[PDB]
Order: sequence, then C-alpha cells, then structure tokens
Amino acid sequence: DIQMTQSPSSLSASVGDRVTITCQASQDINNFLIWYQQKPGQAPKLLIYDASTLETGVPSRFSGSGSGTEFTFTISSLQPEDLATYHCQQYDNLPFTFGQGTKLEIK
Amino acid sequence: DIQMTQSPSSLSASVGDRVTITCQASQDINNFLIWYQQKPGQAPKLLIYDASTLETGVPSRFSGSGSGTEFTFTISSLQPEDLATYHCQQYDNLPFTFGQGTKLEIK
Repeated sequence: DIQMTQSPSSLSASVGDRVTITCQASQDINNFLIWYQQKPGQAPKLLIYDASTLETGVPSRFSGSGSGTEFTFTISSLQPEDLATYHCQQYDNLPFTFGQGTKLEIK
Repeated sequence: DIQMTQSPSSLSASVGDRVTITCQASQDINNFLIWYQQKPGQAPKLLIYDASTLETGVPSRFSGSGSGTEFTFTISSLQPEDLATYHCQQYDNLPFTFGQGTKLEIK
C-alpha cells in the first residue's frame, strides 16, 4: 500500500507566475503518476500521466517531472482559470492512492 | 483511446432505497474499472477498484459488478451522506478516462 504526500496544501500567486507543487510516494513508483485538476464545482480532469505526459488538449503551460519517489507539477504561467485543487495519484499499485491536494488561488 | 458512458446523469431517491448506476466502456476493459465518489466541496475518494473490490473502510452498502464493457455500481441503502457525484474510470489503457458522472441526491 502506497502513501502519497503533497506539498504545499495551498498557495496564492499572481497571473503569469511560475508555480510549482510537489508529490512524494512512500516507495519507488517509477513514472506511474497522474496529476488531476479539480476546479470549484467541476468534475476531476486528468492533466498528466506517466509523470510527464501531457494529455491531449490540456494547456501546454502545465508540465510534470520526476521518476521514482519525488515528483513535481509546474505551471509556467499562472492563469485565472487555474483556480483549482490539484491532486497527484500513483497507479503503480492498486488501490490507486491520492496526495492530499494543493489548493491554488490567483491573487 | 477508451470512452466511458455513464447513466443516469442524476437521480433523487429516499434514504433506505436501493440505488443503481451504470457505466459502459467503448471497448472490452475486463474488470479494470474504478468507481469514485465526490461529495460537495470534497476531494475525490476511491470507493471500488477491479470493478468489484470494495476499498478498505469504504461503507459496505456500496458494491460494484460487471466485467468487459458493462458495469454497475449499487448502494443497497441510500444514506444522507451519499449526497455526491459518482464517476467511473477505466484503467485498462492510458490515459485513464472518466464517465460523465452521476449526481445523486436524497429526497
């Protein structure tokens, strides 16, 4: 059973800012990490899989990196529509498990 | 690429009711289906995986069945705390894809 740790739990930044958030897996999960986005009131949306593969049609200013236990999700230019909570999820082992999520706000 | 179809899009029922919702995969996905729960304002919660395996600590009145293309998620006794939106997700193929979700309300 794998525990996902996510940091920070929330942050505020300005439009145009580069923003980074992290995820740690309690064991080596290779690159089997997904990043989700959850906007206020909306269904979850898969943004990235295999740790770094941007899903088709997802905004190109989202990226992910890391392999093993430590991963990062990066927004190269914070935009108003990025107001959402972001969760990572390992799919190396069932049940798939989530990080605590990061609430991102645009000051 | 796999498309998930979910029905109904919403329903209202009474406490104690048996409630059923369905998910169809655009191709044979064996038993690789997860059911998620998303309560108003909360993070997504994995309820079931491998189509029918209840995750530890998840209420025992939730169950799932089906293998191949057609799946069902069942609540044997609707409870107030079940007020939420439920999504299925296939993990047979990346990227993992969601059904449209079912909004469940307690009349």
